[PDB]
Amino acid sequence: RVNVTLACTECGDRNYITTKNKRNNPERIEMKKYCPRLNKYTLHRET
Amino acid sequence: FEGGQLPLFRRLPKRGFTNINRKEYAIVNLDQLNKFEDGTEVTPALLVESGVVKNEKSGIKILGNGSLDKKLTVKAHKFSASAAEAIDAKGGAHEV
Amino acid sequence: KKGVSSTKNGRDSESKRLGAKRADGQFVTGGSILYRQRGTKIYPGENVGRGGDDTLFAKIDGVVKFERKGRDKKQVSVYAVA
RNA sequence: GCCCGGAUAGCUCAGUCGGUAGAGCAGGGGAUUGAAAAUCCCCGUGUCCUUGGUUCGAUUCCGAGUCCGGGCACC
RNA sequence: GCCCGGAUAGCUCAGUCGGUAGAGCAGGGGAUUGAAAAUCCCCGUGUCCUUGGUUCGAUUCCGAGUCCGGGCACCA
RNA sequence: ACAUAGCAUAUCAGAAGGCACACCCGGAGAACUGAAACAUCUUAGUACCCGGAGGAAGAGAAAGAAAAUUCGAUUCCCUUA
RNA sequence: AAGCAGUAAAUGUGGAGCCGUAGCGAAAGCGAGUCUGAAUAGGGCGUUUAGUAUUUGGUCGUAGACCCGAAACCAGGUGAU
RNA sequence: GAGGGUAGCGGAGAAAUUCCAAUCGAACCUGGAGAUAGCUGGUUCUCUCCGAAAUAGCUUUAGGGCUAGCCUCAAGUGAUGAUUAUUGGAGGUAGAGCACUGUUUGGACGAGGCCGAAUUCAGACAAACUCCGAAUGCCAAUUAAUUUAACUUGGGAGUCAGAACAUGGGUGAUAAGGUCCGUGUUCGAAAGGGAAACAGCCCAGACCACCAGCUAAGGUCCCAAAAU
RNA sequence: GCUGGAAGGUUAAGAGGAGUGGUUAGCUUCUGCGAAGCUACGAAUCGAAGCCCCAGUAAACGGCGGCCGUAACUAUAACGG
RNA sequence: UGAUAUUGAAAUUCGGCACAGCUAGCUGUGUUGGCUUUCUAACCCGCACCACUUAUCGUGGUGGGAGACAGUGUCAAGCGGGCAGUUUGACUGGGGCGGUCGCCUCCUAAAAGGUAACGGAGGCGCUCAAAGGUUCCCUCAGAAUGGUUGGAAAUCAUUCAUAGAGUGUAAAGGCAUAAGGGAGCUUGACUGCGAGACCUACAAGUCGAGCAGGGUCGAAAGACGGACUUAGUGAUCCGGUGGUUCCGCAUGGAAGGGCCAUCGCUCAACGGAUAAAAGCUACCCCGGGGAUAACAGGCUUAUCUCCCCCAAGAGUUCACAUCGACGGGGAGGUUUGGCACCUCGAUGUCGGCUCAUCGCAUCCUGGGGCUGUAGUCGGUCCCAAGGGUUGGGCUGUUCGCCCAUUAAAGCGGUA
RNA sequence: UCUGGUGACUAUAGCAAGGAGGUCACACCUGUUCCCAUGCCGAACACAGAAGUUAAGGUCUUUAGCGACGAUGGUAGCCAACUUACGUUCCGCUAGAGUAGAACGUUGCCAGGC
Ligand SMILES: [Mg+2]
Ligand SMILES: [Mg+2]
Ligand SMILES: [Mg+2]
Ligand SMILES: [Mg+2]
Ligand SMILES: [Mg+2]
Ligand SMILES: [Mg+2]
Ligand SMILES: [Mg+2]
Ligand SMILES: [Mg+2]
Ligand SMILES: [Mg+2]
Ligand SMILES: [Mg+2]
Ligand SMILES: [Mg+2]
Ligand SMILES: [Mg+2]
Ligand SMILES: [Mg+2]
Ligand SMILES: [Mg+2]
Ligand SMILES: [Mg+2]
Ligand SMILES: [Mg+2]
Ligand SMILES: [Mg+2]
Ligand SMILES: [Mg+2]
Ligand SMILES: [Mg+2]
Ligand SMILES: [Mg+2]
Ligand SMILES: [Mg+2]
Ligand SMILES: [Mg+2]
Ligand SMILES: [Mg+2]
Ligand SMILES: [Mg+2]
Ligand SMILES: [Mg+2]
Ligand SMILES: [Mg+2]
Ligand SMILES: [Mg+2]
Ligand SMILES: [Mg+2]
Ligand SMILES: [Mg+2]
Ligand SMILES: [Mg+2]
Ligand SMILES: [Mg+2]
Ligand SMILES: [Mg+2]
Ligand SMILES: [Mg+2]
Repeated sequence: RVNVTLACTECGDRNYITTKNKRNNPERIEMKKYCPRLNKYTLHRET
Repeated sequence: FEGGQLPLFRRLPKRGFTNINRKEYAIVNLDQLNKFEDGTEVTPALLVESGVVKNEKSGIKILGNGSLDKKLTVKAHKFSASAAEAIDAKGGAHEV
Repeated sequence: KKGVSSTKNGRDSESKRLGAKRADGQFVTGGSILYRQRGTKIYPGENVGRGGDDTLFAKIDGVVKFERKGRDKKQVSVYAVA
């Protein structure tokens, strides 16, 4: 039930919000979403 | 005072800061020049004492929202982009 | 002068405003709300699209008509023509 | 007329936070030994208070309920 | 949301600074002696918390990790 | 014991007290009240108290203001607001 | 405005200032349009002109602010007949 | 008995909250000081025009306030406001009904080795039961007839203690001049006539004069106008 | 609560000064070191009483239980769990 | 109780740190704190003697005793009702007590919306990397009928099954085009927005066609800016972290601000007074109220006192001489209450003495019926207010029991 | 007209029964090499084909027995009026629900072939 932020790896910032429900996927969570000023789809990492 | 309920100026949030140097150009429009003649100059010693501008804080910008209608010669402080076309339309230099 | 029992519930919800918000015949505009419900009591027809389980709202201009097309179901259409 | 604690081997207590019942006193049958009392084995049935509902499932959560212990008790 | 201590025979503690696991309470079997309790021998399984990496080798050093004890706690 | 405190005579008028305490300058300094309660805050460095002067006291001759070209001791009035 | 002259004449001078002729944005800055925004897309606030000075009314704010009334608090003193 | 001491954040007390200049849970007298008061009482000359509310939301808030609601002048916009006929519509009450979850009393129906266990026929009940389902109200016709409003902006408020009747309801005991909502009327803020007198019921709205006539509600032998 | 105890945890002013930031002398000249100076911060370590810890004290403050069973007719229990 | 000043000398030690040398540990070796003592000039002696002086104060010398401690300042911790300013909510059929305080769903609610009460029923302060998006395909719980195991019912088939199942969560409204159940891929659980509506005091609150940039799924048409809806949350201020084309008080930097994204509150009394808050007054004080109680009027009759129907039964036999189970209908306004209408700018409150006055549902006396009335007594009922209705013990008593009588020791209203 | 494909019509249209045929057009089957695929099995999905069959599906003609629609009259409720404290009447408009009369075994657009 933990809030966690996703990190635009080339963008060099933090932009999104998710809800990683803790022990049902305790690993790192990496998706493909939009990251502006780069206008692409970067991997966003659960940090 | 809404009676214990907190007033309207506690819910709304505050934002901003003013400045320490917020140079306020006395904005003379371009329409006001359509009264005089000979096209000699316009001047921070003259454009005061023809009653047009008074107590210019710093700089007297020529914003353009009238019609020049004369081959006039200016000497202002600094300009606007469209009105600087109107002075060079009919013909006249300056010293920005 | 005896200590009376405690009540249990009270405790109502607030309200929501439901029902029709425009009526048969008049002239509506392309964002307005026709009808709204917590379910599906009125299906949409042509030129009327649903929302999130609520708020049948007109797509484009015109006047409204109510109509049934089954034995129980009812629908709403808007015809722009005049 | 009001809020809680609960009825847990025949006796006394235990967990009893929905899949998940324990001890000791008692009883019975052996052994002891002149005969009983001690003393030592081996055993069992509990009741999870009446009853319905959230029930994959209630000893376990609500309340239609009996009884009693803790405070009620106001000018 | 933060820094440490660690899960070391069934119970309690010990070293556990990479080659290098110990005690006592408990349990079982003998002996005692009318019968138990003491009392005396002889024994065993530890767990070095889940898991990966620096690994000639990790109970031992990092951290992906569960639980609890010591401080957090500021002028929202 | 050397001198000092101490002690004895002679001159001097310096002080003390009072003031309109109205105005001023330093020492010391509350609470009622407002915040719709109240403790930081504010009523306020206000009233009471005490000390020293004046016809006026205090300030004062830049270790200043300023940013352009600089002008210039302090006080007070109007605007900056 | 203050000041300076003047039957404590309400009139002469004084243009330091204030408001208005242009807004938008937190700000740099931009300008009849800016602002957010990748956008000339769409929006919010503007543009097309009337403000100004004095005064008679109505009402607000700060002062005790329609009058009359409390127990009660804090200073500074007078009282053991 | 005569002298003397202890003074308010204090003094004295064989302790009672007793005593301290006819007193005291903290004396008196000035000054801050016209303390504050969401609380009572009071507010002075006349006449014309129009004239409400006692509710909603939120509050250390329930007898106070702020905003919306209802009145008032001043400007505007100016057919948008009101009823009525016509058509088209939204929704599930009164009523009805047992197909639905539930409650029921009767008949035959099966379901062990002398009284009971699914279904079927004939009947009933319901705010949280509806296969049905009206009267009225309610929004809209670029609809037609009649009348007088409506809305936008800007100055000035007052109300946020309501009451009885007539009906739909909850609570109460189909009890109240009870309390709490809907919806109308009147009183509040309305005098007259009738109900013996009587704010709330029944007629009807007072600009003033007159020794004039018809009529409403109630009445007509007498008190007391009118038919023994 | 009060007295007595001395080791350990827990602390404050103060003493210490490992380091991190800002700045430019010089400098690759685009590109971070920064010596030194001056400044903003500050680490382990040391630093008592208290509180934890142990023992004593009731003419100190305070406290001084329930439930079942049994007797040569019944009754209740000297007694037992 | 510590630090540091006034505040000086000497020694013993026990240290950490900077170096050398050797076997992690010791010698010298220098910084460098402490720790015990030991002196003596500061300081203190309500410490004896002498002078000012004839004097218990005081000043000065002399001898003694303590001694770098104390006493004093400055800064820092813990103690601290001894003393001070203060807070201690509201709703409420009067108040404390009990329970409540915001959101979600029904009903009451009177066929639009709205609509209260301490009216009736239930929940929430989240959960899900797939239970979200897309493209395809499938239809249920049950009722029978038989079939290794037998739950009555854990799988298998066949047939009749309109939704009687299921939808992560409580209820209503929906769904069999599925919005239910599987299977393949993937992140639209995007960025910048938004014509116009609904609701509304405000702040908030939801619904949005379409527009650009980048996609996912699909053959394509199209769908997708979270889960069938409606709950699952908290203004401002202040602070933290990540960016920033922005300001940065001579100029250049920094420190600090502002924007944009985000975290910290059971502030749960949920529009949150503050960063931080509990009780008793019978010693009471002021301002107010019948808006709001106790006593007494008033309205009502649940209880209460009297009648009354119906008739099973008891009375050896007979329902009605007397008694009346189960059930119903009313009068009175004396008890216990309910409501808050008058009174808080005072309407004095229980018993008893004094003095009465009025009803009749009658206690005695007068008149009758009926008796399961031999007579004398007695039961029960009708008409009747003219008159009578006792002395003592007990407790404040009312009430009550008890003693001795009498023709009887009536029940009530009259604030 | 009739058979088929796609529309609209509230099941008046559908189920329930019963009789009739052919496959010129749907089916039934013949298989799985390929297109594709069954958490398995080509029954289904798809593909390749045409010897058989009208029994079945679908088509057509009867049956109102199952559901469904459904009038005229009534009665309850009810806006307005009147009278009255009665679980009320009385007068004037709208007017169901159930139940009976019954209608009903579909209708109609457009395509390609008879
Ligand atoms: Mg005396
Ligand atoms: Mg006392
Ligand atoms: Mg005395
Ligand atoms: Mg006063
Ligand atoms: Mg004052
Ligand atoms: Mg009028
Ligand atoms: Mg009904
Ligand atoms: Mg009803
Ligand atoms: Mg009534
Ligand atoms: Mg009303
Ligand atoms: Mg009126
Ligand atoms: Mg009269
Ligand atoms: Mg008369
Ligand atoms: Mg350093
Ligand atoms: Mg001396
Ligand atoms: Mg106190
Ligand atoms: Mg209250
Ligand atoms: Mg109460
Ligand atoms: Mg409604
Ligand atoms: Mg600078
Ligand atoms: Mg500077
Ligand atoms: Mg007393
Ligand atoms: Mg009373
Ligand atoms: Mg009665
Ligand atoms: Mg009474
Ligand atoms: Mg009332
Ligand atoms: Mg009064
Ligand atoms: Mg009076
Ligand atoms: Mg009195
Ligand atoms: Mg009588
Ligand atoms: Mg009498
Ligand atoms: Mg006696
Ligand atoms: Mg096959």
